[PDB]
Amino acid sequence: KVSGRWTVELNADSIPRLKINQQYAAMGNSARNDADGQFIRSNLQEARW
Amino acid sequence: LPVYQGETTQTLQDYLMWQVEL
Amino acid sequence: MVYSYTEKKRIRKDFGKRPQVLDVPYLLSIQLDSFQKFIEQDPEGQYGLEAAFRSVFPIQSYSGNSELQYVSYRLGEPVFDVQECQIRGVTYSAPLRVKLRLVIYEREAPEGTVKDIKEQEVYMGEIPLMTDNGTFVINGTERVIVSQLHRSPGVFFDSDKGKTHSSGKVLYNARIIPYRGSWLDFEFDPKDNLFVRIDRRRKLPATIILRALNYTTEQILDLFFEKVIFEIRDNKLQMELVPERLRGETASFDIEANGKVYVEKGRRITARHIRQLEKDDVKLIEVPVEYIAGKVVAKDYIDESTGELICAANMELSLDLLAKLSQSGHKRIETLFTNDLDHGPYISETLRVDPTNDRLSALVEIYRMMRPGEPPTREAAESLFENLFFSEDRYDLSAVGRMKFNRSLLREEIEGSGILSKDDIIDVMKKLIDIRNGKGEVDDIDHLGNRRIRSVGEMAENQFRVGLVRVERAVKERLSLGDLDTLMPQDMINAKPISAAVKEFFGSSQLSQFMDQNNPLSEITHKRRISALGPGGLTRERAGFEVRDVHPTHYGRVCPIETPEGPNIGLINSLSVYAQTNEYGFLETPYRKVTDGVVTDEIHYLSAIEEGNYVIAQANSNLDEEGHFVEDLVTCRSKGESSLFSRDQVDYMDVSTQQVVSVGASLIPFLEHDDANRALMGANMQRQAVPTLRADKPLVGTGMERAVAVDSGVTAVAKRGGVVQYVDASRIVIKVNEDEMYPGEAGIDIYNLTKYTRSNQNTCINQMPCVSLGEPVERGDVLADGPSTDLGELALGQNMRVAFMPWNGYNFEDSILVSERVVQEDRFTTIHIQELACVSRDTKLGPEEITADIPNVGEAALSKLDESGIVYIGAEVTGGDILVGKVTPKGETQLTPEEKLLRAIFGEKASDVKDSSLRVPNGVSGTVIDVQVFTRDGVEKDKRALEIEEMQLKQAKKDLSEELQILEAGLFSRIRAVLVAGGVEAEKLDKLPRDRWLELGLTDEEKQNQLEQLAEQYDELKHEFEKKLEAKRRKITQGDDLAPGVLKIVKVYLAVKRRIQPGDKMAGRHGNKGVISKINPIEDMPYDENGTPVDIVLNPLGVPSRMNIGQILETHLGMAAKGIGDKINAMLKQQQEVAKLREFIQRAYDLGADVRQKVDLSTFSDEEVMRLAENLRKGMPIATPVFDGAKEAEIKELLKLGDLPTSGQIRLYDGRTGEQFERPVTVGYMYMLKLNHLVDDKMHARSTGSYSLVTQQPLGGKAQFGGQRFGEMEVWALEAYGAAYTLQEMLTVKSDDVNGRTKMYKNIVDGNHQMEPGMPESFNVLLKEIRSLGINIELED
Amino acid sequence: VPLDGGRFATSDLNDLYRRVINRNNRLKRLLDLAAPDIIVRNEKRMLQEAVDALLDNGRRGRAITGSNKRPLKSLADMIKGKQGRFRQNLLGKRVDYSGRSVITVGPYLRLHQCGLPKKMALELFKPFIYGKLELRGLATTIKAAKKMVEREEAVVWDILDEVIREHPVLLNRAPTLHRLGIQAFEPVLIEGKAIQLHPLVCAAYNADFDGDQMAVHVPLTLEAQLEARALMMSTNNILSPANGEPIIVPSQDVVLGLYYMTRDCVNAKGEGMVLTGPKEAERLYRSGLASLHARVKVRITEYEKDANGELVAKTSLKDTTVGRAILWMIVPKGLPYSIVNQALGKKAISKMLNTCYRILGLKPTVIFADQIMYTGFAYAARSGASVGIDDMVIPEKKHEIISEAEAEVAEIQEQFQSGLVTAGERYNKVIDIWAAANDRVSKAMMDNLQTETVINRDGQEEKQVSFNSIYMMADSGARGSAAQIRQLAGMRGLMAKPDGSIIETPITANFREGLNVLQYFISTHGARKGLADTALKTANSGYLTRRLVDVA
Repeated sequence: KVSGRWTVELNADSIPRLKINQQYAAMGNSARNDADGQFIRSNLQEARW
Repeated sequence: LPVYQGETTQTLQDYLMWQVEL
Repeated sequence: MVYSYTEKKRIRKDFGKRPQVLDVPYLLSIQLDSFQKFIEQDPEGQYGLEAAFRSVFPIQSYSGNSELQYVSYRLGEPVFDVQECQIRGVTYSAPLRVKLRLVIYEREAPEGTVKDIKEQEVYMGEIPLMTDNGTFVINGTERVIVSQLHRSPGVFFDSDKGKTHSSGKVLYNARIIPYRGSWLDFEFDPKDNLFVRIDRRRKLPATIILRALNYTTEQILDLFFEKVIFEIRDNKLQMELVPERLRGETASFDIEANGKVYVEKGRRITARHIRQLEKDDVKLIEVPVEYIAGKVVAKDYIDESTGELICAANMELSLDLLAKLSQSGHKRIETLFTNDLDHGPYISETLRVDPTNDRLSALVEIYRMMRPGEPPTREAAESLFENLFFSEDRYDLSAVGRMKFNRSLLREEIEGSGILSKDDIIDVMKKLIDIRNGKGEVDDIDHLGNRRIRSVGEMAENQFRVGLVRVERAVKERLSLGDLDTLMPQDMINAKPISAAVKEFFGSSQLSQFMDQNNPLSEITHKRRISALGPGGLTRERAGFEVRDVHPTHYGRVCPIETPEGPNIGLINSLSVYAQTNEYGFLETPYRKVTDGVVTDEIHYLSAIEEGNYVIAQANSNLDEEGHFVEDLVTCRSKGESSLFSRDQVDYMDVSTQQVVSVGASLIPFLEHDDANRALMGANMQRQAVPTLRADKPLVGTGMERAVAVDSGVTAVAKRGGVVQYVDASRIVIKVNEDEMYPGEAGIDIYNLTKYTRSNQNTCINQMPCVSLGEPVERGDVLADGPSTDLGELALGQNMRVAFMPWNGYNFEDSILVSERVVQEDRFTTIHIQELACVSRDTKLGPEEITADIPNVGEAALSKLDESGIVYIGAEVTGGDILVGKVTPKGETQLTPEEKLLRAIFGEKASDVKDSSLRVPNGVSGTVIDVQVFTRDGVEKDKRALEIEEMQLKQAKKDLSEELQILEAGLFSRIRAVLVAGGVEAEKLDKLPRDRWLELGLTDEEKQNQLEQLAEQYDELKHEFEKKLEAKRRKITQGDDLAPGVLKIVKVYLAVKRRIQPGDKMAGRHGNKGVISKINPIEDMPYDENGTPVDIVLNPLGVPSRMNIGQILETHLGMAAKGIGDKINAMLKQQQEVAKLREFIQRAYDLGADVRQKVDLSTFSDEEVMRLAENLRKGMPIATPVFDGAKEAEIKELLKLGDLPTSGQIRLYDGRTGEQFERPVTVGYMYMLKLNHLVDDKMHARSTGSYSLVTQQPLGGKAQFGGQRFGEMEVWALEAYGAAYTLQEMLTVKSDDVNGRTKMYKNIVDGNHQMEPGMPESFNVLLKEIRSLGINIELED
Repeated sequence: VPLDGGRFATSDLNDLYRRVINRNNRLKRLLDLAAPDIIVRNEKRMLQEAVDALLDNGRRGRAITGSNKRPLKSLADMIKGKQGRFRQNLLGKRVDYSGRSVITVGPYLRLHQCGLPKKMALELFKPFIYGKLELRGLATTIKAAKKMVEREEAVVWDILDEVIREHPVLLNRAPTLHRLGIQAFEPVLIEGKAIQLHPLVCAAYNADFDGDQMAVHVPLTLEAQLEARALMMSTNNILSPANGEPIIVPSQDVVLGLYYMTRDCVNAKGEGMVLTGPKEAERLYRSGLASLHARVKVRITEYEKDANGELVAKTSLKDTTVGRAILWMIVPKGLPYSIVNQALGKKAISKMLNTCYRILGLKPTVIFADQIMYTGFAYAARSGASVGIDDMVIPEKKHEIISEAEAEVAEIQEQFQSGLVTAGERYNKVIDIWAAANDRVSKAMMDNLQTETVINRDGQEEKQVSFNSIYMMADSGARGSAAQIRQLAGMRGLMAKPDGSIIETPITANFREGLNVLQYFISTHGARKGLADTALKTANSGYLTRRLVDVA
C-alpha cells in the first residue's frame, strides 16, 4: 500500500530466470566442423526461445 | 557458524515408551 | 568563590596542592567531532560527503557527449526521535537526497550542451545518525564504534635483522605503505643484493623496477654511482685523486703527488698525509696497472672506427683488453669507485643477475609475477604496470602519506600527489643504500609518530565512497547504453547498494559493538576505547610480542594502566584525559610554555615527534609566585632519557598530574601507593560494577566523578534554566527566565525522565529528580540522577565499614565475611530486567491468533491472562506460567465420525489449534513491568492494543497543551492590560472571556484593531494546537511494518530484585576482589567499645604480597571522614546554634596545607549552612587527586579533629565470647562495589535432558539445560588415577551410548547400579564419515 | 536444521553434493548427444573440480556460500582439526550428571568432605530419589514420584539426605594440569548456592576463592563408587606423585596462627608459673598468663616408639611456653616434643606433618592435619593480627644513604665531564653504586624491622624479636617475603627494563611514601612484560604437556 492505490510487484527471489552462456555462444562461429556448428546453432535457438 | 545438530524432542510415543521402561 | 548552586548543597573537600591550569575537556569529543565533520557542509571539499562526491561523481559517457554532475546534498530530517526508535526497534537515521544534474550535448559541436535535466534530486540511502552521546541506535540497540590505531601510510626503513636472519648478518629492507592499492617492498639479501617485492609475493632482481621506467644501464650507473675521469692518455695512466673526496686506503706502490709523494709504498694512510695532499694542489697522478683489473667501467665505450660491443657496461677491465681499448676506443674511460669501507655497490652485482636488458624483456617480468599464464601482447603489460602504481584512480594514497613521505626524505614541500613517481623511487632506493652503508637510523613502528588513529566519521566516509564507486559503474553503463533518451536522472541510480554497504558497516562489523550499559564510567570508557585489531592493522591477537608494550612515547597520549589482562593485552588502550587528535590523525597532548625561567599560562599541543626535541619539565616540580622554579635543578625529559637540568634549559612543563592516566585510573584514590598490576586490575574491575537501589557517594574520591557523571550523558542537566515550577517522579518543567529567553516561545523547558528501562546488560536504568518546587536552577546544573549517581557525582558502590583481621578462616584466601545488617539494610540489592517476545507468524493453514482460547490447560494457568490473552501489568509470574496465549491452526477437521462426535460433544476445539503459547523459561521469576504490542498495517485485530495507544496519546496531549495554555494565558493577560483605563474593569474579563466584549467600548482608536489582531492571533494559536495534536496522533497510531512472515509481535518485560548471598563477587578500587563466604549475624560480628559492629571483615594477608597500601590509606581517610560526619551529626542532633556549627565546618574545611580557599559566613547564608550540614552528616566527602593526594601527616591531623586515634587502630571485642582481641585492629570505611558475576547465573545442574541429533550428546553450556564437558586433560587425570570403570562410564553411559543410557536409568531406578557399556554413537558416525570417502574401514572379529 | 522455518537452507554438506549431482547429470545427458569435444572436456573438468572441492575445499580453489566469504566444510574438515570428530571423540563428550557453581571456603569441613548445595543436589541424584521413593512405597507410580519431587516435599528432602549419605562425588577445577585436579569427596548438603571447598585441598586444586568455579560429576555404578573411594579420595592423596613431598601443608592464616601461639616474649604475664600441661589452657582462657609467657615449666609425657612395634612413655619437666604446652594437646602420641618446642614457622609445621606421616601412618596424619587447621584458624583470629600504615617503618638513614649516593653520582658525572671516563664506564659505575646503596638501604630497613626493645625482670633493657605484623607474616612465611617488604619500606631499587637495558637512575621511593608520575610510568614496563609473558606462555605450556602425553 503506497498511501492509496497499491502497486503490485513480483517476487524477486521466487521468480525464475535464465542467462545465455557467453563461453559457448562465442565458439559456434570459431568451430570449423559442420556438426559442432549446427549443434551450437540449434541449441542457441532453443535456449533463446 | 551455521546451526546444526538440533536437539532431540520428546513426542508422545517416546514418552510412553520411557514410562514403559520403568 | 564558587557558587555552583547544584554543588553548594554538598562541597567536597580537596587536598590538591597543585593549582589547576587547564580544565578537563569535553571527555567525548573524539567520538562526535569526527562525525560532525563527516556530515558538515564544507564550502571547500576536504573531508566528509562533500569530499566523497567530488572524488568520482563527474560521470562521462563513452564518447556519448552526455555528462552527470551534482549541485549540493541536503540531509533529511529524522523520522523518529531516539526514544521512539528505541521503543519501536527501528534504526535511527536520516534520509539523504542530493540535487543532481544530467546534461546531454549534441554531436558535431565541441561541448555544445542542448538540454539539462537538473530539476529533480534522488534519494540514495539513509545514514544512521549519531545521538548527543557519541552513540548510535542501530536496530533499536545502542552501539558504539571504536576508533582504530594503525600504521600511517608512508615509507618505513625497518631493520628486520638479528636471529631471524639465521646467518649472523643484519639486513635493511624498506616498505612503502599506501592508504589504498598495492604494497612495494625493497628487501636485501645476505649476498648484498636488493630485491623488489609486491604484495609480499615472489621477489625480483634489483633493477627490473628501474628498467620498467624507461631507464637504461648508462643513466642508472651515472645516477646511482659517481664516475671518476680516469684520464689515461699516451700510456701515462694518471689518476685525478682528491684526498678530501676519497681517502682512507693504504697505498700499495708507485704513488706520487705534487712535490713530495703523497704516501710511501706499503705505508698506512694517515690524516697528516691526507691534510698535506689536500693543502697541496694535486693533479693527475700515476698508479700501477693493478688498479684497473679490479675496477669496473661506468659506461659502454665504442671504438672510433667500428661500433663493436667491446668494453660492455658493468664489466671489469682486463689487462689484454686495456691495450686494445686504449689503441682503438679512447684514452679517458669512465669508471667507478667501489670502496668497501664507507660505500657498497649492492646494485652492479645485481645488474648481471637481471635476465632482461631491454625494457621489452623487462616489462613482461612483472606480468609474469602478477599473472602466471596468458602472456601479454604489448598492450596488457604496459597498461597493468601503469595502472598498478602510476594511476590516479587506483593508488591515490593520501595527504598524510605524502606528508610522511616528504618528511622522511628531507623535503620541504608537503602538498603532493597520490601518484608515485620515478624520482621518488630512486630517492627511496638511494636512502636504503645510504642506511645500509650507514647514514642514519632505522624507523620504529611502535613509535606514536608512526601510528595514527581512525575515528568513526572517516571510516564511514571510506565505506560510503566504496559503496558509491559501485553504483558509478551502473550509472555509466546505463548512460552509455540507450543514450537516446530524455528521462529523469534515475537511469541506474539505485539506493540499495549504497544503503546495504552502509548498513553492513554500521550493523555487523568488528569495530561496531554493543555499548556497555552497567556504569556511566563503563559507557564513557567504551566510547574512548582504542583498538588495534579490525579491518587492518593486526589481523589477529597473535603475531606480536613487542607491539603490546608500553612505549616511552605513551606519556600523555594513551594510558599505561587501563588494558585487558587476557589474550589481547596491550592491543586495547584508552586515551588519557587531555589527549587530542592531530590534524592528520596523530595524538597530541598539552604543555605550558616556559620562557626565560617563567612559566606562561599559554598552552601548546605537541605531537609525538615534537616532544622528542624540546626539554619538558615535570608536573611534580615546585613553582614560585611569579612562575619561577624553586630548585635550580629540576627533573625533565629530553629525548626519552629523563635526567636533571637547570632552569635555563627547560622549554615546557606538564599541565597536571592526571595527564598520564586515563579517566578510569584517575578515579582510584592513592594510585601512587599501588603496584601497577593491582592498579590495572582495579581499573578493569571498576567497569563491571552493577548499580544498586540507593546510590551512595564515596567519602574518599579524586574529584573526577563530577565530570564523569556530567559528561556521561546519563543525568538530566538543565539548559537555559532559571526556576522550577512543577516537580514529579517522572517530569520536570523549568520556567526559563527572560534573561536567557528569546521571543517567539512560551518559555517552558520540559524534561521527561527515564523510568525503569532495560539496558544492554539486562540491568535497570532509572532517573530520579533532585530539585524541589521553587528552587532556582542555573545553566549546567543537574536535575536528575541516572544509574549510580548521587547529586551529580559518580557513585558506584557503598561505603562499608571494614575490619582487617583473620576470622576463623572464613576470609581464608580471597573470601569475605559480611554482616547480616548489610543484607537487612538492602545494600547491594540490584534490579534486573529481562525481555521476552512472541510472534504470530501466519501460516498457510491460516493466521495464528492470540485469543487465550488455549486447549489442554487448567483455569488456574489462565488466571493471570487478560481477555486478549496477555498478562496483566503487575502480575507476578514464576517458573512455567503462560505469558501470551497463542494458538497455531491445524488442518481441517476430517469427516470421520470420531471427530464429528468430538465436535458435537465438546466443540470450539476441533483440534484446529495447538498450544504454542509463550511461557516463562524454567528458573525465571519476576513481576511484569509493562508489555508492548506491535501490529502491522492492514491488520486491525487490536484486541487491547488500543490501551497503550490511548496512554501515549494522553501523555502527548498533556505535555503538548502546557505551552499552548501558557501562550493563551499570556494573550489573555495582554488583553486585560490593554483594556485598562478604557472604562472596563478586570472583573468582566475574569468572569467571562467574551473576546473582551468584542471591543464594547467602541473607542474607534487603535484599541479595536488591537482586539481584532489579538483575536486573530488566538485563532491561529488554536489552529496550530489542533494541527500539532493531529500530527502527533497520526505519528502515534500509524502502525508498524514488520517482516513479511510476522503478523504481530508482543513483548513482555519482567523485573527481578536480586539480593546478596554467598558466592557473589565483590571488589574494591585497588585491585582487590573476593567472594562472599558467609553472612554473619550482627551478634557474632566484632564490636568496638561503643557497641557498633563492623560490617565486613577482610583478610590482612593480601596487602604485603600485592602492595596495596592504597587500601590502608583509604580506610584511614574514610575513618577520619566518618568521624567528622559523626561529630556534625551529633551537633545537629543536639539542635545547637548556627554559629558553632558554622565555625566547626569552617575549621574542618580550612585544615591542611595550602590547597584551596573556601570560606563560609561570607557566601553561605544562615539557611544554606543547614542544608549543607544535613547533606554531609553521614560523612565528610574528601577528594585526593591522583598523584597529588593527601599526605599521611594530614590524615593523622584530620583524625585528631574528629577525636580518633591517629594510629588508625582501635581495640575490638569478639561478639561470640566478649573477649578483647590483643594487637588492636584496623577499622575504617572502604568503598566496596558489587560486580556483575552473580552466583544466581553461575549454578547449573543436570541429570538427563535433550541430546543432539548427530553424535547424540548432551547439548552444552546451559543452552537449554545442557551438560558439562569432560575433556582430554580430565581423561588423562582419570587414566593416571587408573580409573578404568569411571572412565568407561563417563565415555558410554553418561554419553552417546543410546541403548545404554536407558538401561542404566532403569537399573538405577530399580536399585541395581550396574552398567551395560555397549558402543558410542560418535564412533559409528566417524565410521560412516570415513566410508563416505573412498576408504574401506570395518571392525573384524 | 531450518533457520526461518519456511526454508531449511541446508548448507556446507548438501551444497557440495547438489553441485556434484547436477553437474554429473548434465555431463551424463550431454555425453550421449554427440556433443563437441571442447564442451564435453570442459564439463568433465568442472566435474573433477566439484568432486575435489567436495572431498577437500582448502586444497584447491574455494567454494563459498551466499553473502559469506567463508569456505564450506567438506567431508574431511569434520575429521581433522580441533573442531573435528576425534577431538570431540577423545573424551570431547559432554556428560549427563554434572553441575557447576562458584567456589566458597568452608573451614568447619574435614579432609574427606565438601559442601554441596541442596539446590544442585536433588537434581544430580534424581533417579536415586525416584528409586528410593518407589522402594519406600511413597509413590506407587513414576508420575506420582515425579510430581512429588517437583513439589519438593519434606519426605523428598529426608530421602535425599538418606541416599546421598555414603556416596562420593568428585570435583574438578577447570584447568586440570596434573592428577590432583580431580578428587572425590563426601557431599554435605548446605543451604546455599556455592560449593564449599576445603582450604587444605585448595593448594592442590590451585583454587583462589575469587570467582573460580568447579565442576561436579557423580559416579553411579558400584565399581565407580568404590574407585572414587579407594583411589581418588582426597584422604588418599597425601604425597605428590611428581617428587614425593606432601601435597597437604598449612599455608595461610594457619601458619600465622601457629607462629603467633608458639612464640616467646620476656616479662609476659605469669613468667614463673609451673604446671602440669592440661592447665595451660585453663590458665590462658580464664586469667593468669599469656600464650607468650616464658620460662613456664610443664611436665610433658612423651611417647617414643623405641621398642619394635610398641611405644613407651617418658615423663619430664622441660621448660616451654603456654602456647606450645597447649599445642602439645593436639600433637599425637608417638611424636616427640622437640618438634613443637620452637617458633614453628611454615617449614616447621611441614616437617611436623611429614614426620607424623613417616612415623605413625595415614589416619593419624589426616587427623593431625585437620586439627592443625582448626587450631591455627582459631588462634589466628584470636590474635587480632591487623595491618596499618605505622606497621611498616622506614629507616632514618635512608635519607643520608640517598644523599651520599647522589653525591657519588655527581662526582662520577664530574669525572665524565673531565673526559677521564667514557660513557659505558660511567654507566657501569653508576649502576654499581646505585646497587650498593640499595643493598645498604635494605639492610638498614631489615635491621630496624627485626629488633625491638623491651623491659625484662626490672632490667629495663632487652632486645627480643619484634611483633610487627608485616615482619611476623614474612618471618612465619604465611604470605610475603623480605624482598617484597623491601618495596614497601625501603626503595624500589633499579626497577628499570624498557626492553633489556637498565636505566641509570633508580626509583628511590616506596609505596608508603608515594611515588612520582615519572617513576610510576617507568615502573609499568616490567608489569606489562610479566602479564604478557604469562598470557602468552600458558598456551605453550599446555601444548608441551599435550605432546608429552601423546608421545608417552
